[PDB]
Amino acid sequence: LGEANSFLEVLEQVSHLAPLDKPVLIIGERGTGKELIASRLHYLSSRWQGPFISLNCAALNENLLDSELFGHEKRHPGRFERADGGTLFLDELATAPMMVQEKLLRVIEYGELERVGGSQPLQVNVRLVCATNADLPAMVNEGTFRADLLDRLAFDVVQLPPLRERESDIMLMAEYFAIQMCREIKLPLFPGFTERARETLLNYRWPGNIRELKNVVERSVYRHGTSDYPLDDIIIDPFKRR
Repeated sequence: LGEANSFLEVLEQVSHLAPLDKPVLIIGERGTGKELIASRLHYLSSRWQGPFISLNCAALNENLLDSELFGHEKRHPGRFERADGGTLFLDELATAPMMVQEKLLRVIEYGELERVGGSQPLQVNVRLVCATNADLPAMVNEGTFRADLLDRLAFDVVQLPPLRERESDIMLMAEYFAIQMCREIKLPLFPGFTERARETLLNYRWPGNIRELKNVVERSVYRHGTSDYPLDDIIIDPFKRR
């Protein structure tokens, strides 16, 4: 979400990339909306009526990631199969082991999964979107990411700006989230943010970006719990005994 110029530029970029069949790499921090951008690419493409499938590479160990992406065998179809005719979004790409990476490059270059057991190779037709916040070029240098894979995945790159670089959007989205929380708890009006609250909001780095902002603001509104005076206490850390 948001209206900072750097974010509008991302939306404009997405509008031009979506119609292509080429892979897209999204670089962004947690809570910047990577999967929502991936979804947007899908729905603005010619594949929009096909499936949108997502997988977080970081969540699974090596053998389970391999099975989940490429399938195993009557059969457990993998995510490439499930995304046939549509788009597959792979999050936390940097965590894919080197074996998975080489297999993925093959799927990209040849357009088919390999198969054992008398079964013919499975043909797939999938538009790929990946995301990470790693420095992939730095990983190539270290030997932890495949140069050949990154020589192909990154047809183009969509860089999502962290919230701390979109200070205009911080107060805009904070207001939006505060209003929704007021509705949820049945306060008549959002009474505003004090200048001390605004300083707290604008000074904080938001490592968790929009997701974190929404959480902080919702909690803060709930703890404040009144429309009679402006919200002064922004509860960044729920573990503090405030």
